[PDB]
Amino acid sequence: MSGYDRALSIFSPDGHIFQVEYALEAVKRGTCAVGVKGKNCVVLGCERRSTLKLQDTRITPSKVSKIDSHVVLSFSGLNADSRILIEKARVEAQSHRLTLEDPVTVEYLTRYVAGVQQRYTQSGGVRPFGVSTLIAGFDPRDDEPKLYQTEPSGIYSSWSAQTIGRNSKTVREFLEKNYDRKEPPATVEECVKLTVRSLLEVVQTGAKNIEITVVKPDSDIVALSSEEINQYVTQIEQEK
Amino acid sequence: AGLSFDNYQRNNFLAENTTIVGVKFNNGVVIAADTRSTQGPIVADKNCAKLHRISPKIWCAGAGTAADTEAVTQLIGSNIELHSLYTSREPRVVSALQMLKQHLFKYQGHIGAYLIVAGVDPTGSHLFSIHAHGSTDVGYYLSLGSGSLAAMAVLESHWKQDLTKEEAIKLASDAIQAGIWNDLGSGSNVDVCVMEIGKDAEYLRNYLT
Amino acid sequence: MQAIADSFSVRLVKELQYDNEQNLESDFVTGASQFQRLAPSLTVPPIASPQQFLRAHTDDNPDCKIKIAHGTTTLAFRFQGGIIVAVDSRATAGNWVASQTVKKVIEINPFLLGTMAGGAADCQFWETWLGSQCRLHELREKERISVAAASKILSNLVYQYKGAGLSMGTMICGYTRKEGPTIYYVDSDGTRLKGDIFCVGSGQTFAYGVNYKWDLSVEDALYLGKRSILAAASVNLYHVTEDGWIYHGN
Amino acid sequence: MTDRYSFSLTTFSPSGKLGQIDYALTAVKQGVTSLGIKATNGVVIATEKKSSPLAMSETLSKVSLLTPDIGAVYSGMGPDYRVLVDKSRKVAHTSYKRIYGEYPPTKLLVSEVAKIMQEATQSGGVRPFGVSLLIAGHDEFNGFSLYQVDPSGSYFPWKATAIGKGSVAAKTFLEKRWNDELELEDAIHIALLTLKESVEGEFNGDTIELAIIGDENPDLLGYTGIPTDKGPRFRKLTSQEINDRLEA
Amino acid sequence: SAAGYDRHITIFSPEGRLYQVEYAFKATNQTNINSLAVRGKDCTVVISQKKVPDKLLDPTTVSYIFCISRTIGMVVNGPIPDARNAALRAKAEAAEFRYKYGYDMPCDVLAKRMANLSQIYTQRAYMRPLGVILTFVSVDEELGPSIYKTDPAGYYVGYKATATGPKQQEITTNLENHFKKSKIDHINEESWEKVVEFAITHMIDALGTEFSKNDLEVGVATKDKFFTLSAENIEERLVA
Amino acid sequence: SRRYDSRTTIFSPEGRLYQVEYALESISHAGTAIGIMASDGIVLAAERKVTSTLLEQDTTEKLYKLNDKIAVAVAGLTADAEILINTARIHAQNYLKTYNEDIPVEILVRRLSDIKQGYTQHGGLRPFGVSFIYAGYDDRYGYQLYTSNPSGNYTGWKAISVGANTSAAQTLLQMDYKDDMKVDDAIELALKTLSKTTDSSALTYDRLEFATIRKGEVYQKIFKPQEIKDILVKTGI
Amino acid sequence: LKKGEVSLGTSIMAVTFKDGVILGADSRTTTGAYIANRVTDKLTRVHDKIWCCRSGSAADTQAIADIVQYHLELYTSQYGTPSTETAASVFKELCYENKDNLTAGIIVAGYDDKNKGEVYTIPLGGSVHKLPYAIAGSGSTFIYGYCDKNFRENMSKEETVDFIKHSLSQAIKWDGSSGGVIRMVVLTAAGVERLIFYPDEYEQL
Amino acid sequence: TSIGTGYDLSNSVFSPDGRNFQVEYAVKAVENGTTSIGIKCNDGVVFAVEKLITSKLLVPQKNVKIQVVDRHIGCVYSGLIPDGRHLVNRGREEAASFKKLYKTPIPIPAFADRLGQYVQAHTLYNSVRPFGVSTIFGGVDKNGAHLYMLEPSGSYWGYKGAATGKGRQSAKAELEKLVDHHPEGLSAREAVKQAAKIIYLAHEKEKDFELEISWCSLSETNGLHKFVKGDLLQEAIDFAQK
Amino acid sequence: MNIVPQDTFKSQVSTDQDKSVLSSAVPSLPDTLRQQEGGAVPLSTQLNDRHPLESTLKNWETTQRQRQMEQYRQIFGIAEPMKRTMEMEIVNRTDFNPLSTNGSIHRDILLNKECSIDWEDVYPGTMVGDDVHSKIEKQLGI
Repeated sequence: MSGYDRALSIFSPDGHIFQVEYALEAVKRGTCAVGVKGKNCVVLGCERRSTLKLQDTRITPSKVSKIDSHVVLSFSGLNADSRILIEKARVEAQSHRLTLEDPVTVEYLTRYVAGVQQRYTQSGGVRPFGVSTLIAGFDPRDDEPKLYQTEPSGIYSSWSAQTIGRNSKTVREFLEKNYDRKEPPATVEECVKLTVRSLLEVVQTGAKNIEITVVKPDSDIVALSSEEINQYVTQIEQEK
Repeated sequence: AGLSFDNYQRNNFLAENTTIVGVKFNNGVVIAADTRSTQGPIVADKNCAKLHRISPKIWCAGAGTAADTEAVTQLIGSNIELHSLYTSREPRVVSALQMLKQHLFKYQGHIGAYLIVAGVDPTGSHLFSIHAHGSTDVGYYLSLGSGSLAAMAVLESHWKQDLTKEEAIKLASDAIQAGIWNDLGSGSNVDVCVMEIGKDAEYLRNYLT
Repeated sequence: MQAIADSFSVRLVKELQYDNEQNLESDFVTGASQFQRLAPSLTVPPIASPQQFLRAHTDDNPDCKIKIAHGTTTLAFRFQGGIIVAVDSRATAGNWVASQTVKKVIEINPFLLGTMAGGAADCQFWETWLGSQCRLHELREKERISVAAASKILSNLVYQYKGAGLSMGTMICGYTRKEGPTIYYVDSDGTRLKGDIFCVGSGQTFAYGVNYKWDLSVEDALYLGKRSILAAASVNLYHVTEDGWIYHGN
Repeated sequence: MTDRYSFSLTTFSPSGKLGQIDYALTAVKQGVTSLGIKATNGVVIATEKKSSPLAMSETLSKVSLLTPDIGAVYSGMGPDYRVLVDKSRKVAHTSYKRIYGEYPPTKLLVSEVAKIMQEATQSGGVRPFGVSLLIAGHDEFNGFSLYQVDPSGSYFPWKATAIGKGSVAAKTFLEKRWNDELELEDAIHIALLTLKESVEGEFNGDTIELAIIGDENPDLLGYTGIPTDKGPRFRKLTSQEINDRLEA
Repeated sequence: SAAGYDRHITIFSPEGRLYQVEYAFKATNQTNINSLAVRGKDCTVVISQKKVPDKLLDPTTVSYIFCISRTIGMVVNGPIPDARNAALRAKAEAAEFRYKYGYDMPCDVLAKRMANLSQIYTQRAYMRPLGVILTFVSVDEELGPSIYKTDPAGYYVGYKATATGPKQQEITTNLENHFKKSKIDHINEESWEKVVEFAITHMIDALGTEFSKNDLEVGVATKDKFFTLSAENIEERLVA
Repeated sequence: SRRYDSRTTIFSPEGRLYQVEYALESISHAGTAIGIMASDGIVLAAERKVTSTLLEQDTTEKLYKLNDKIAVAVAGLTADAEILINTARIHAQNYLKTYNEDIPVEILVRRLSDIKQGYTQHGGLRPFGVSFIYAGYDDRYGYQLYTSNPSGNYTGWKAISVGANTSAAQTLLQMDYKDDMKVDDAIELALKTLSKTTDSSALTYDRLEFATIRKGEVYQKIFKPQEIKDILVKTGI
Repeated sequence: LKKGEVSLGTSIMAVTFKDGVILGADSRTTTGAYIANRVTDKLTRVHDKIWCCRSGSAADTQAIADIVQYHLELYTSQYGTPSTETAASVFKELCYENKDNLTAGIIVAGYDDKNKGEVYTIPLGGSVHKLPYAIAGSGSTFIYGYCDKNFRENMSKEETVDFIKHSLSQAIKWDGSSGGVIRMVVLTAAGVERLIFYPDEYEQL
Repeated sequence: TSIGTGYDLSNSVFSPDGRNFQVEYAVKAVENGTTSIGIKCNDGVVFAVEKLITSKLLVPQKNVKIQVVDRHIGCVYSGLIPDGRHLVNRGREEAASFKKLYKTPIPIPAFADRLGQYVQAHTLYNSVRPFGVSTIFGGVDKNGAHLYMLEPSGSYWGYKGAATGKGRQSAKAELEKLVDHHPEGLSAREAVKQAAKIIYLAHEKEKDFELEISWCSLSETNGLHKFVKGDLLQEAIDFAQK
Repeated sequence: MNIVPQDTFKSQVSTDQDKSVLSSAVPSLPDTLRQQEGGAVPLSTQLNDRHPLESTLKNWETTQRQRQMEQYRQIFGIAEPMKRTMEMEIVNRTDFNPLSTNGSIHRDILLNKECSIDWEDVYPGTMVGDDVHSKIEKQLGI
């Protein structure tokens, strides 16, 4: 603070930009999102707030959005800004496919999203997106899983397993204790089980508040149903 | 915004593959026209009203591209009504003439409207001719249309400075009648409008039948 | 507000047309920004019909005619060992003496080759520009650009200027790990055609007798290309593999 | 590049209210009273021409014709009303007359004015208008109508209403004096009675402005000859007529 | 005190007022000068008090009366820089009206145009109102002698006669008394010299002080032209 | 909070956006609106904020038709709502012109929500102080009920209320709503919820607006005051 | 220049004399061979003692003259009565800067207390020339010799009137595009005087 | 009060009394400048400036404190040097434009009005500040000799004698005395002597000062602005000393 | 002192001349998908076969305004055009209505078009990029 936190273009005397930190604070209030990549797949898990009694669930949007047939995206933070970011990402994917005949790579799309977020911090008359994103997929004609994290300031990074949002520190500690980079989960089932167990550390109700999405090479994206997630939860509880 | 130029190239590619008079008299002005409307050699309508109202006491009659004439007259009428409301005064014929002249000059003759404008305002009675490219002229008696030569002959035969209202009406009617008889473009009826200083405008539909 | 005052404060500069930044840049008044544009700026006559003007003033005494590339036969084909490109190297003669051999094949980079046809200046300029674009792309993505992307870049570029006067026909040949060997043909009409065998120029029918199989050895493929060029008719040979192009000469 | 934008002049308060709109409403409440009464065969709009004694009353008029069948009055800041009236007269032609060949119905012109007023609250360059408008009109398919438009751009139809300094008492009087069988003359009399309790000084035809939307007036058309050309329905009563009605 | 952002810009106070407009009104009385305007049968007369206490000034260059067009004259109450700004704007407006509509601009229409500009100033945050009061006089070809006044608030109105300045109340009261005695809205005279003499006498009676030839400026509008009298003309008018 | 609530483009140290929260709070001062989706239709009800008998009740402040399949209930500022309603109508007609088909409900809702979200990201714009209840029908999902708020978020519902008495109305709807409900039962439930939650002594016809989207095709019916009186008599209120 | 546009086939004269200047013209406007207006007034007033006559396109010259009159009103609001040279300069700038789109020629006659009567001619193209007298129009070609044989400096008013009348009568006699009455404006220190002469008078000269 | 708190931190703002305090602060800046005077004689103008003695390193002929706008217009200013240079450049541009357009040297009142409008335009918006200079200018035109003084507010007036700077009060008193003692008028050379005397009286000073005198006279310089040569300047200095 | 607009033709062209629709993959080339012009519109086709009156109509009002400013500069001085331009810039700069296209009342007052109507007023007038955020980005230059 100290009068150094009222604009995006103000450096703190110790060299900080406090509005970026405040956007991160806004991100911290969103529901938790987790991304874990195995030997041959990437799994994105999301926490869902408990649905109200009179709330329609047929057409409620999912927390995991398909940017392209090979790239998916999850978010944490302000729900309304995520729609704008997702629309821009889809438009960019189609534009790149039209311009170069080739679908985007995961890193290229991550860089584009980070560029949009960075651009929305370069004016005193605009507000940055209070969203942190996890972008997962596989490069075209390739079999190496890709997982990236993007922040409101426009910084992006590559992770083997990452968590964002509310209570993400506990999930990150659980992943650090229970994940080995040199020996990743060699099957989809192991990766899904690890993701569900990580989400169960902060999710109160349980199976009905967990969403799991699995991405494989060759544009194979599957959204697991509630029955499969319930079976995973029951197996984890029995083994506990 | 404005008139569109879309499909100009497409239309090029596809292509590659009336008697009107105005007469001044000692206390006002009169405008008259015929009622024959044709589409080529075919008579489309035997009773067509060619006298248009820019303002309650300012009237006009046109020739050329009919759609352009109607559109320009209506646009200038809207401008005149707004200006009269803004100034809280009776509109003047000079103002309508200025608006018409500048609008037609802006389009460099591409709006094919040729007008005779008559009117009465607090400054007096006025009669003007307006060309498509933006030139305007003043006169005591004017003719326009394909039958304008016969009407002008009649007007030159029987015009004088001291004309009463009845004499002016008869002279305009005779000019329109000559255009009716001697020109294939005219022929059905005579519409008249008399604008007298200090009185309401009098619109006589089918004065001669 | 004072900028507005300067705009309304005073003739000579207006007549010189140097009040416009583009004119100052083109004459190198304020610096060398003219030589710093990734997309080149092309001058057009400020008239209603630039295309007719150019067509009339180009199709008419001294040596100041626009140079036309050789109409000589060029062949490109693909096999399991890569790509073979063969060009008949008969050099036309004029009022000049060549310092060395004249190349009818443009080396876009150590991995990409292009073939000249139509306007020599158009082919040379735009293939050098394409090489710059490919280098920038590879620096950004930290990976070699695919042949499809480069051919599409050239095709979009020439399509943006379609009908202006450009005349060029080129064959982009390249060997990448993902795509294998690949040959595209791109011309000034905007067409972009992937293919296996291309024969362009006079005598293309005779050279199209390519005995072609996807099991030919490197020596057999070179001999077949040489023989096809000779039947069309020296020959310049290029062998493009995943590690780049190699010039043989024959 | 800090001059490419200007922050909003109208913002929400913690309680959930837009302060500038409330202050514009306060400025409206400090203005001269203006009322409107809707009858079965016409609408009456009335206002007090509060003024210097050396100022000519006829030069400044608070009642304006928008279309030959639509008129309006205001309470609040005069210049804002003048600007809005000019804009409404222009919009009646740009959006309706030059498109359909007809003048707009009352509700659509009211909507256009309301949109113009609303846009002044979503701005970093202007503050909202400080006027409240009463718009009376007639149209073929809806009959007679009376609307009130607020500085926020909200508008509502009324059987009878009043705005300005003495709005509450005038509303009470109109509530106690309105019925669905009222006639235009009765509405004029009720309007005069309601304005009598609001004007403090001289109450004559030189301090009151009245206008009606009633039957067509062929004498105000300015030309004759076309039977289907309807005359204007808006008519502003003269000072002599107001004096005659007051004496009776 | 405005006590807020209204200390600088024209926005509503909690009481519903625009303080910058009222402060411009206060600024209109800086020069401490009174002006009077009266109508004859076929002429209009304006008289402005001239105060030149400094002996180093050139009196001939001190004037608050301007010629706007052939038939329109203007008197300004307030500081001279804003007065000259308004004079140039009014001249341009009159000429543009003549060019656009084909006849000379009436005095009331010009007053309304200037009032609309003042309304722009009152509503725009980044434009300040001019701290002057304008009085246009003419002999309109339709309305005869005409006086109209415009203020910084954007309000304009016409007058039978008018007075502006710190001592305007006494002059207005005297005018009202004279008009009540005569029971007419204009001066019953046939020559503009008599109207000028009457207005001078009215000003002298209202202010309670005697004026010499150098203490006043006189402008007369007839149906042909608007013209300003010189020192000799005013000296001749004083002798009566 | 006074140092972080003067502009819409500044985050608080806790990551909050105070102008958006104030716009959300302003919705509580509006009249209550209720949407109920039954197995064979949708019912929209609303209560006017009328204070005088001089208002023209017969001649439209809470219920609007976006198109022949979609209508809305409004809670908040009327003029901002009218701006957004005109925008939505234009968007629906544009979709019909482009694709020769009626626009799906969710697409229109998402477009309006994106507009309202964008009005929270520019320093020269204040948020729209309105909340919408969308009732529509389409060939993809059938009958649909949505809500959108000033923040730009939208949600799908079976029974929902917005406005002054949202909490109590939602509690009553939770205690009474059933999945297999019919249109008439939905009408009765909406009327009873409005009557219970009203701050007035009685729920008269002149303080109500009613609309129904049903099938014979799909028909929209905006109830006239006489029909409102008839249904009030039938229910027993 | 434009297709189907009204042209100005006139006869224009401007003569400087001892007391001032006189501008004279005919009154005929034709469309091909048909006479569209036989009593047209061609003497255009741009200021109280600054008048002009126009040739070329009628619409272009009318627009230019209106802009010049507006410009002179703006100038008068600032500095008083403009000089004939200033009006000629404005005319020249408007004609020259638009010579690729408008066809216009202007003869300007003015009086002022300093220069005491001046004549300027701006032919097609936009160049300006100051002359003791000037002729223009389609009918001027037939009176080039006669004027050169009959002009004298510092003539009286009556002699100038007679010279203009004779020259314009000959121009009307030989030019089919010229006819009607002869209209003149006399600009001196005394004021502006308008004169008209009828065919039955000048045809007997 | 000379300090308007709450209403002096932005240009183009009215105080509750109707004052613009930024313009007043620019006037305060002007009042601390070097003393400059102008005297209007029978058929011309004379300008006089007091200047501080600088280092010998300055080129004597390239340091002139009296600016020439046009061949018939002389000008001096007190306040901020860059603002004075900017205003003089604008004045030269206006004079050149007028002479090009109307083939005559611009009259002094028209030049004064153009300068005044330009200066006044800088009191309208918060993105600029008023000029911190007061300018005394003058010359000769077809109507005679004219002397004007222009202030930061944009207000200007014609003067018989004008003074600005730190020693403005003493100079104004001397100018008033000179006007009183010469009701008939004054000649150009007598004006030069009196200007030298007034500058000397106003200076009466740390170590030393120099005096610059310029004049434009119909009889003396044929209506052109010229600096006073060695003989006349020495005579004026000697008259001022004794 | 122009009447008919002049210097309307373009003197130079480039593939990146439209900065607002540049491709992110190849910044030297335009983004045809976000152009939303039908996908088959090269820029060169816009240099030929234009209606001769289109340029005159599109630049008419600007030309008249520039002539008026030049006249003010000649007669009144630099300050008058400076002030007119400053007022117009201030009015145009602070108006941002992404959901409307109509001009402001104050702009019409400044342009002396309070009671004037032209065909631009009568006729004032997608899949990708026609939303509020595109207008925000264009307005802010980000």
